[PDB]
Amino acid sequence: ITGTSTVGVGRGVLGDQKNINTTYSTYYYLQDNTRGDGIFTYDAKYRTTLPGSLWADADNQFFASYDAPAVDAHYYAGVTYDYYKNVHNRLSYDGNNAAIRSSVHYSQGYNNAFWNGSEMVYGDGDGQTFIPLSGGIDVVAHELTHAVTDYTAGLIYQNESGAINEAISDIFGTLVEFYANKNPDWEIGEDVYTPGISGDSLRSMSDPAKYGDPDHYSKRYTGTQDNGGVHINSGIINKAAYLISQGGTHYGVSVVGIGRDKLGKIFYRALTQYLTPTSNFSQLRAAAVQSATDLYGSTSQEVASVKQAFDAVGVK
Ligand SMILES: CCCCC[C@H](S)C(=O)N[C@@H](Cc1ccccc1)C(=O)N[C@@H](C)C(=O)O
Ligand SMILES: [Ca+2]
Ligand SMILES: [Ca+2]
Ligand SMILES: [Ca+2]
Ligand SMILES: [Ca+2]
Ligand SMILES: [Zn+2]
Repeated sequence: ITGTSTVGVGRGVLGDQKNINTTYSTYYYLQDNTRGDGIFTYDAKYRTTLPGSLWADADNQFFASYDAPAVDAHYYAGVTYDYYKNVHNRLSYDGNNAAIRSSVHYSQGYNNAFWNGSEMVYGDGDGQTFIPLSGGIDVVAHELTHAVTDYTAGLIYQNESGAINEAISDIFGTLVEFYANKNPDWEIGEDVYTPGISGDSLRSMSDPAKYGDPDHYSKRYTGTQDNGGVHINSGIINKAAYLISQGGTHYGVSVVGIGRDKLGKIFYRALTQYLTPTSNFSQLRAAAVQSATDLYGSTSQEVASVKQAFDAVGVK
């Protein structure tokens, strides 16, 4: 919409107050003109037609319960955009400031969120398993990272390339969470998962097994469920990333951590320069090793840690 850029105020899913960039033209719209070609948030109104209506509000104040998921989706998309721009020098998901669109209130009691190849979509959850999914910054960052992957590696969403695709989204979803410094951790979905249970999460990068996911290649899922286990086998790569960054001993193999910033640098380089649509775990290892070499030299500790971490999870 064409209008005047302004700043509204609202309350997110978790009840936190935050300012949001809006656009004024009769109504105040959830349209952020300060980042690239814009961030647009839509109301799917409990239906499945996308994107729905660009979010319109009469007074630029978003404190209604219906508003919460929109506020967070809009706000976190902005934070995610800043992360990629500031940390990786990437302008939006396509690298050329493509408009970022998100739709909230998708369907009824929908326990998921996803990138559909064109935009991000967020369900409200059923109130038991999940609350509105945009309330989690690792969720929002996970979805937008899928867009980055679409325009770079193009990892096919099935089997090993699919598990890599998922892991990259969890890895960057986590790095964005640390970046915003929003009670950061190496857990996935803790802010919106199971409102009745404290201390849990959907997945864990530090200890995937905690939630039944493999933490070693020998325990990989080989069936056809979940597109060949894309949300299951991602645990193997998530664990490796966690080890590269934080260090630790896993299955008797010791890894010296090199930190989050270097983890992000290595993986971003692998994703954008070396990964292809059909890359498997073994190729991811080679890509990560090559990236760390380009950035830190063949005899660097960084290259050594990447090797140890993949050895620890059994990926040669
Ligand atoms: C319906 C199609 C779903 C395809 C997969 C989407 S990208 C996805 O992975 N969504 C995330 C949402 C998420 C992200 C981070 C934290 C919590 C929840 C996801 O992991 N969904 C799980 C529930 C799944 O699809 O198995
Ligand atoms: Ca209002
Ligand atoms: Ca957290
Ligand atoms: Ca988290
Ligand atoms: Ca919970
Ligand atoms: Zn995903």
